[PDB]
Amino acid sequence: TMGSGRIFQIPEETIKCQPFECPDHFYVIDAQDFGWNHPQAHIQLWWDKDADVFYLARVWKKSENTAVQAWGAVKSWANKIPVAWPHDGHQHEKGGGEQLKTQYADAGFSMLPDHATFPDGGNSVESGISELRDLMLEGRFKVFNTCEPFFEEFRLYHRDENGKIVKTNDDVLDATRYGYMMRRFARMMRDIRK
Ligand SMILES: [Mg+2]
Ligand SMILES: [Mg+2]
Repeated sequence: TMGSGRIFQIPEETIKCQPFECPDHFYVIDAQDFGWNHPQAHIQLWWDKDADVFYLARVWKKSENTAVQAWGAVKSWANKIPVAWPHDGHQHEKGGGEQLKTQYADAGFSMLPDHATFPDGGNSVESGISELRDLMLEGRFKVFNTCEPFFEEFRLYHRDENGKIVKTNDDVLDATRYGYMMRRFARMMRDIRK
């Protein structure tokens, strides 16, 4: 049921924090996981580069919404923030990552030019999960207590009987991971418009 075990064996309360207003010197980045039948997710991550601490500050998750509807639901916080997004092509062909990113850009999101990668061009999920777990354990990854869809997924994220990530209920998790991977594109809060 939880396979060979949960991926993040960390008490939720250790990574949960009270919401606060973003300081001018924090960096801000958004991320998107695409989805129609599956939920899509749009998240916002704050990065204190001085303390090197990450805050998952905003989360929106919803099935069967268009890009126009997503923008209407999150534009209050998503406006002008660069957006990381997945998909180097293949999902039984047709318009995957790049065509969907266009629909989202047209809807008003500041979509980043390229799909989410680490600095070296890689996109390993395993690598992202390891780095995120380290941050959690070191007290350097926090989630606002108002971002409940993160915790819902966090609780269920597990590996199958052979040790592979079971890729379900992981839209907010994926988005969070994309924002983290692309953190070099995060913009300083005071330079946004402030
Ligand atoms: Mg789909
Ligand atoms: Mg998904």
